[PDB]
Amino acid sequence: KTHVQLSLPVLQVRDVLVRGFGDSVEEVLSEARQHLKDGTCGLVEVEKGVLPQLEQPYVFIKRSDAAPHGHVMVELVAELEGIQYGRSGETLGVLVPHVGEIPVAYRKVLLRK
Repeated sequence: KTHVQLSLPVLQVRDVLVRGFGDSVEEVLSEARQHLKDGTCGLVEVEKGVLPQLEQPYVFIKRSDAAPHGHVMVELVAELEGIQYGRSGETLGVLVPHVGEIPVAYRKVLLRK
């Protein structure tokens, strides 16, 4: 399938134990996609002071369309030193590995895979 329905656990930034997916734009996009497939991916909602608490490169989920079965269509965009790899709509949040942190909420998304 080109798209996969996922429910992403929303994590508080200060709970997150692994604050990024790796060390290159290509690696973080690769790792984020693997974790999304394996159900081991969390979402941190971006506010003032969140991103500097996470590791670059960042992986964002961004709205790709204006929401089948409640699931917002999203795609992945990475960022490193203020340059983004991809082009898409509004940020729903930043992806991080999920290693058992307790979520505050779930974000239903339809991921272009």
